[PDB]
This record gives sequence, structure tokens and C-alpha cells, in this order.
Amino acid sequence: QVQLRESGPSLVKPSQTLSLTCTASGFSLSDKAVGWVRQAPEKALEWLGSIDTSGTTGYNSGLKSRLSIIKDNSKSQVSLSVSSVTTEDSATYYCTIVHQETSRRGPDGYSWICECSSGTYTCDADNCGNLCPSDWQLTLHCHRLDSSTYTYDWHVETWGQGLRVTVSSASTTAPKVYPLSSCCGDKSSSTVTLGCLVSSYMPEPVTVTWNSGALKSGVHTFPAVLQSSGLYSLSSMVTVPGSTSGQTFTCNVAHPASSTKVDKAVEPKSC
Amino acid sequence: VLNQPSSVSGSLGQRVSITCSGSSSNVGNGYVSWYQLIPGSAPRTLIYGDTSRASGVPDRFSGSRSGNTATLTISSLQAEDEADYFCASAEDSSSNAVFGSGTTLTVLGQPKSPPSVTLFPPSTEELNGNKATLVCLISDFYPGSVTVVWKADGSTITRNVETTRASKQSNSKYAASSYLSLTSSDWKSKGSYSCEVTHEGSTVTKTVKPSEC
Repeated sequence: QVQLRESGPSLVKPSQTLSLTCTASGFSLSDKAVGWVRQAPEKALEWLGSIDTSGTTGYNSGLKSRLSIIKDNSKSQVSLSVSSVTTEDSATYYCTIVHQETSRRGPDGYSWICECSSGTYTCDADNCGNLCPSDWQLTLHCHRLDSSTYTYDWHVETWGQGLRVTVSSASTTAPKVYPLSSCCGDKSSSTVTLGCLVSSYMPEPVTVTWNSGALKSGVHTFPAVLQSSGLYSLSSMVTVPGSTSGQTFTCNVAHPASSTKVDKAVEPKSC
Repeated sequence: VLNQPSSVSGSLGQRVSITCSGSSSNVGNGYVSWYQLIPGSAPRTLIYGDTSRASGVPDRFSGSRSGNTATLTISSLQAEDEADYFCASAEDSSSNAVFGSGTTLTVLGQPKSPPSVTLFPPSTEELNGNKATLVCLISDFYPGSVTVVWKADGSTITRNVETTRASKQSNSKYAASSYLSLTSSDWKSKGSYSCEVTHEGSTVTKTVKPSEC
């Protein structure tokens, strides 16, 4: 149960500092390097930086002057700081465990490393061996590795769920949640459909569940429309076998940007 | 940025390859990784070190590398393989990673599916605020391409309509929604409102009667 939970503000004003925290659990930061990745809307994944078990930070060369990463092993927390953000820093920020090691791969085919008294060679055979003593075997089966030649290995081992951050000067707006119910005369089912309209909020995201998560199947939450007003709206729908008399339906809406949570009772239109 | 094709497509049960072109100092360094991004889900590592499969990844995903170009091959294409795919590589340092431009994969040959349409009238709570939003929810259709037309008393509405782009639901098909923003007066005025959804030349229309809700 290796877990990576991002935390921080979902809304930040332009030219301020964006500060995020990643809490690690199920593993120690003294044994695993962790880094930050982000994806802005409609853009590709972008590397930000990492901090390894030794505590050495490394950053996207084109963003380093704006980034700062530090960790606290005892708390198993790692923080990210992005200074003087603009709307281009709006993105989902992912905490990650990254593999990082400096290697020395020679030409393709010379996999093994052979460092003798005469220097460092990349060799094709895994014996080091008959090659080290002989001058003729080295030039045959090995390439002499220059001091500068180094290779780098990087990949993401584990991904966090990601935290969406919006950079905007606009104020927040808590959603107004309206029940969705078909008109009378459409009560003939045989499956009854209802939902909730999460209207006019700012910023994203919003999460929707039904009956406090006890109602799983039959639910679908649509992506949000962005009115020209700058406010978002989305709908969540649940389809359930009818009749369902003797059961209630409540849509639970969470808008973390304003610490507000709404539980709206949805009752079918009785006529 | 590593150069990938913007989009590729293959047929069900067939194979497709995504290339990742770079320079001698990233891809040529010899340690490429591949990631899968399904919207509404965290990114997933597929390949690392050119050819090694990450944990839980089946062998129909495979990677290779030739010089400054890497390739991800996906045989036995299934519906759930539709996603964005990104290659990545270090450059000049094991802590300076570079991602590719990304490739969207479409899986052709899947069965057509018509949209099921539900039209919701405005609620009493919203009408008390002198506003009225009609909600048209469209689901379970493939391919993911619909056009929505709203009608009032049979004539086309040309104002105050907003429609989302189709997006994936759990069953690999597409869903969408459309919103008609009216005032309380308009909703009470007209005799009916209709959401007209066209998908692959065929149309499904649901109608709502303000008087009978």
C-alpha cells in the first residue's frame, strides 16, 4: 500500500507562489526518490524536478530558477514551490516516485563495464577477466570509455492521483446544486433516471457521489461546461431500476476550493 | 520535446506502433519510458529502460529502440487501449526528464452504438431565482461524435446553448451533455422544448412540455 497524496490550494492568484505538499506513506523517503510532474490542460506531461534519497534536488533545466523542492524524512513529506505563477501554471500536479541512476552504457553491444589498472572499458563479454591483463583483448572486445561519457536513466515508478491547480485572479463561487427530475408523464420507466445540476461554480474540480458513495453502479458524472460568465456547470446522473419506492437519493457535491459540501435530496416529481 | 505522431489508429485485435523521435542526448542515451494517460485516471507506466514492462502490464505492450528513435508496439488492440501515450527520457542528467508531444490512439472496428438521450426540465429551486436551465444528457454512443440542436415549438434555437465535447465513460463509449439557459419567463412561454441529437446520420429527439411537469 504505497500511497502518494498531494495537498494544497486548488486556486492561486497570478504572480503568487504555488506551494504543494506530498505526503508519502507505506514507504520511506530515505529509500525512494520522489519528483513532481504536471500536465496543463490540453498540453503534454511536463517534468518539474525531484529530490533523491541523498537529498540532492534536480530540476527541469528550463524551469529550475522558478522551482524549489524540499523534504522532511521524519514527516515523510515533500513540498513543491513554483514562484510567480501565471495562467500557464494551471495544471494537474502529480507527486511521483522516480527511479534515478547514473550509468555508463557504451556503444550498442558493449553492455558490461570493465575497469582495470589501465582505465575504464566497456566490454562485450562478462569476464573481467581475460581482458584486463591483455592489451590485445581489450582493443578487440572492449571500447575505452572516456572520463566524460555518462548515461542517465529516469522513469516514474508510481504515480499519485494528482491535484488540479487553477491560476486565476477571479474569486471563488460555491456551486448551487439543483435536483434533476423528469417531468410528470415520463414516470413510466422501466428504469428511472434522475440527477443533480451543479451550477455556476469556480474553479474546478468538483466531485459528486450518491448516497454517500453507497450508490456506485448506474452513476455517471459529465464533464463541466464553461459558460462565458467564467462559471462552470456540470451534471451527474444516476439510472436505477424502477420502481424504487422505499429508497431515497442524495447527491453529495464537494467543492474543495471553498471548503463547501452540499448534500441535495433528489425526490421524484410526484403528480 | 520528443517528436511523436499526434495520433495513430489501429483496428481491433490488430497491432499498431507509436514512434518517439529525439536526439543523441535523450533517446540516443538509451533509456526510454512510456506512459498511458486515460482521462479521469492517474498516468500509468508501461515501459522503462527501452524494453522492460512495468508491473501489471501485459506482454502485448512492448518497446524497442533504434538509435534516436524509440517505438511502442501494442498488439491485440482492445477498446480500453484508447488513450494518450507519452514517451520520456532523461537528458544530460538523471533528474532532467523530457516528455514527448503525446500520441492519441483510436481503436477502429468497434460496434456502433446509438445515443440514449434524457432531457431534464428546470427545477423549482432554480425557477425561484428567475432562471431556467434545461439539461440534455447524452450517453452510450460510439463513435464519439454527436451534434445537438435545440427546438422551441419546433423551430431551431440559436442562442444560449452550450454543449460539452464527447468524453469516455466506464464502458469505453462516449457521453456528452448540452445546456439551454433560459429565464423563468421563456420556459413558461413556449409550448415545448426539444433536444435533437444526431449521431451517424440518425437523430433522437426528446421533448419537454412546460405545462405538464
